[PDB]
Amino acid sequence: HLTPEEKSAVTALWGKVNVDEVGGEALGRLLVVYPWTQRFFESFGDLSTPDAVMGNPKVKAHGKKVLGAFSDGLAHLDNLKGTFATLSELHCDKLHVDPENFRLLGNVLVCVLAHHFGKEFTPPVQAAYQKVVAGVANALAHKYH
Amino acid sequence: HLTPEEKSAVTALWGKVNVDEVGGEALGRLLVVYPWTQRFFESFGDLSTPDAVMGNPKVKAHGKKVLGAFSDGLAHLDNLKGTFATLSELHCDKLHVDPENFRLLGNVLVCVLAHHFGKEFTPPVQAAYQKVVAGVANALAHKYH
Amino acid sequence: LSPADKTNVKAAWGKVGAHAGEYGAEALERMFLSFPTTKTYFPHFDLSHGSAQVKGHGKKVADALTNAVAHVDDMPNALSALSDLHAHKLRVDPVNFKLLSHCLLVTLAAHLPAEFTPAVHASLDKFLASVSTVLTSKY
Amino acid sequence: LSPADKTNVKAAWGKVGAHAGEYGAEALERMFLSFPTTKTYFPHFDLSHGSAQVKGHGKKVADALTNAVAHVDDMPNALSALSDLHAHKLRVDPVNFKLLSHCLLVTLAAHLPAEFTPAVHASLDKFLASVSTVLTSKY
Ligand code: HEM
Ligand code: HEM
Ligand code: HEM
Ligand code: HEM
Repeated sequence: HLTPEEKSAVTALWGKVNVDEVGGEALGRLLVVYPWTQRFFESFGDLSTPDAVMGNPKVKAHGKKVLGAFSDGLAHLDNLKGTFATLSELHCDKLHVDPENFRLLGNVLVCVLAHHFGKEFTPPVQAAYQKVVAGVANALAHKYH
Repeated sequence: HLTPEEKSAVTALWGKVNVDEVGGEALGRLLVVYPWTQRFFESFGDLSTPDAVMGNPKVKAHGKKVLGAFSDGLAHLDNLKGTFATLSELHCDKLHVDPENFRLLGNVLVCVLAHHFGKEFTPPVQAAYQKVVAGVANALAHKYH
Repeated sequence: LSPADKTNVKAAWGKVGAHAGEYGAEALERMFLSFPTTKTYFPHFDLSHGSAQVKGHGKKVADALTNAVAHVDDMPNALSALSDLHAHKLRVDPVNFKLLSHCLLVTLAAHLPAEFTPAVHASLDKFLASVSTVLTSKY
Repeated sequence: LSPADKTNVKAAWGKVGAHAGEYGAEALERMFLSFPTTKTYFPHFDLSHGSAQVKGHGKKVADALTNAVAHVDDMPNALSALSDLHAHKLRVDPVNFKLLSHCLLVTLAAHLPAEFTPAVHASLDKFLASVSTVLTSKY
């Protein structure tokens, strides 16, 4: 549930997001800031230090696919539960990820958008994006309810 | 989300619940164990010590209303989002109760059932009751999502 | 922990006594049935009811909680090896310490009806919250 | 905190300096707009944009954190009075400290992009976690 002037500031800012780098940036920071999430990603290789994680080609690659799911959710903010049905099944039944972790990735994304966009990432813009990342987090966690 | 032997075990035990005293013991325990919750019940009067909380007649009276809401949930397990739509609006838009506290009252209710039934409150029975309380907490949290 | 909470924890745990290992096994069984995501941490265990391994691991969890009661004042240094195992080596998600703490509280409620007052309930929650804080302190 | 952590926090908060109170005020504003449940703790406040009350409180929070960095090794005795205020008298829900810690990170990131490395991000998150634990210690 976004207002017309919220949805227009969310869609406006996203168009300027370097879709290649931000995704890997968001996934790399989660693994470094909350180190328990590394056990889900053992096959990605060396996550021993912050320089090993950020410069890890499989992390950088996997980041594009996460951001690419965030890009599809915006397009369909009126049917997130649907958009994210297949990913809900994957994360909850196959992988067994605690839904507290979905919220942490959403929050780490917000800190990264802030890092790149600076003073253009205004308190009212952030309140609009905090609505999006919660709505994503809930949609992903549906198979647990 | 409850197998046939689950739903029968949940129902069988519920029928033996003292409806006058379990809901007040659960609301009383939420307020003693998690004291920040006491600021939402300021007008219930004296909550200064554990013995004030348990004997406070407004707490006992309101405890019966909470337990009634849960019985109503057990009757409609397939449509909890529809049964608690009005209560979700109260707690989320008017009272501004964080959805984490809904999980804490559900878990405190499970503690109280184990206190009263001892050996009968078996691990498989506990596991059926956890799904229910998770069911109820996610339904009361719907007006946030 | 406040002097009243130390007295309440010692009272309750005194009455558990020689059954601590049994109650530790019941708490692990309750967690695996109620929160089946926690099973991903024990792929090398038989997790069926009455499993020798779960009884075995019940005694290890209980002996560690008894130690923590005898050293309530110096918990960080009593459990420091267990903090390394659970954070560094095992990489246990912090949310899982809250699920086992709840399952212990349900086990004590079911076995100690006379001892499980509101006051004692509150003090045992603070105590298990303190034990979880140390066990996740390398994060 | 670890030796590496202490270094990254002191270095980041050194380069905040005079802007400390301005940054605190922004974090409170980000909190009130993003998480509207937190507005109920301040009924006696003007919570509109560019508010004089929020600017003055901004500086109180900032000054409290500067002391915490300056007493990083004795944090429970550099914040003892504020746990009494937050836990006993105001009954602040523990989720709320995590929401302020997050808005404080979105501010430090928007303003110091060069200093907001992933290792410094990790160090500040552990620091604000430590501050949050001390302020909730009377629960
Ligand atoms: C909150 C938003 C999140 C989104 C949008 C997201 C999205 C995705 C997507 C698109 C895939 C690839 C599916 C495929 O093409 O087959 C995936 C896989 C995966 N995700 Fe997530 N995810 C999220 C959160 C998380 C979190 C919090 C974790 C772990 C802590 C996680 C762990 C994984 C793992 C382990 C895989 C499988 C990768 C592989 O081994 O190939 N995800 N995710
Ligand atoms: C599963 C969890 C819960 C259920 C089923 C529940 C149910 C109810 C019900 C049926 C009412 C009465 C509605 C009415 O009279 O109009 C009520 C009122 C209320 N609830 Fe809850 N509740 C829950 C959790 C919580 C929690 C965690 C809090 C606070 C921490 C809370 C705070 C209140 C307050 C303040 C009222 C209004 C009391 C008054 O009349 O002044 N509730 N709840
Ligand atoms: C109060 C909470 C807890 C206590 C006191 C505790 C205590 C212990 C102890 C004493 C050991 C044995 C150490 C050894 O072999 O020398 C252990 C091992 C272990 N714990 Fe915990 N633990 C707790 C919570 C958890 C939680 C929440 C999980 C996972 C959800 C967990 C997973 C494990 C695992 C996987 C092992 C290793 C098992 C093996 O390989 O044999 N623990 N714990
Ligand atoms: C890192 C976290 C926090 C710090 C360092 C902090 C610090 C402070 C300080 C220094 C004061 C003023 C004490 C004085 O009078 O000298 C204060 C007051 C207050 N804080 Fe916090 N605080 C924090 C988090 C929170 C949060 C999350 C809330 C609520 C959501 C909160 C609510 C309040 C309230 C209501 C007051 C009293 C305002 C008044 O009536 O004068 N605090 N805080």
